[PDB]
Amino acid sequence: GSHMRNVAAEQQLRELESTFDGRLGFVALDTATGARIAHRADERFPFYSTFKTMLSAAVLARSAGDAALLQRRIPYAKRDLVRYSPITEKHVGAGMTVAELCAATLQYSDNTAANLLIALLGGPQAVTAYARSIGDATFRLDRRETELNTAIPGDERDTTTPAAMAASVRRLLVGDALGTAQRAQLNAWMLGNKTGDARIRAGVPAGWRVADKTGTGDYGTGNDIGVAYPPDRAPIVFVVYTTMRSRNAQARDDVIASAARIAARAFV
Repeated sequence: GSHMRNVAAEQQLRELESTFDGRLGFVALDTATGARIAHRADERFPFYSTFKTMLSAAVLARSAGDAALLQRRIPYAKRDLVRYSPITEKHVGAGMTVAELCAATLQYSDNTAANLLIALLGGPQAVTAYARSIGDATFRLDRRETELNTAIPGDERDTTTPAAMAASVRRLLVGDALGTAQRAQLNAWMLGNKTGDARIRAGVPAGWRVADKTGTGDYGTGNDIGVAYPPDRAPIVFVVYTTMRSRNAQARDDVIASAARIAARAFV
């Protein structure tokens, strides 16, 4: 890569942002060099379900000191279910194990699973505290699902910046934030995500493996974060936040995929 190619990529991101009503917040980091491609990197965006990566990391960190935590079963009832709970709705009554809840919240974006894990940790502020412990001074989790999706202009609740989330994703999936085994489990869960096939994954070359977590608020909104593992080069961190409200899902997904494609072009 080169600085000149990264500058061209940033111009291409400004051009991409001009094709929709709204803002694009983008960081890609080439871990081979630390080179960064950035656009609105220090502006806050609603994170939506992308916080579930930080939540699951906090659970995994606790599990390193409690060998049974991931196998603990959490009961819950129909009245606990919030909207968008495709896995937890199947197991009302005796409930699911902590590991199963992490897998469901990461791979299917299950909202009740996230709420149960937030409660396990002691409330949303425990996720913020975990973010601080890994060096993220920006992330803040203030509410539960689904109230954290309100995305009110100027409201900093339940937001982060592209730069802070990219740094945290790097530390969690590629770096030293977690212990070996927990870093690996977080990668394994996010590699198996089922909700992101049209987002970052759609913008990277065939043969790259992607560990991602999507976020979607109201209809037509969304984002995606993760790490791509090229087959023979170093991992690349991708963070794509937006404030768009698109006409349909594919229009929004095309923007996210295009943003990833711009950075992949610069780093190959």
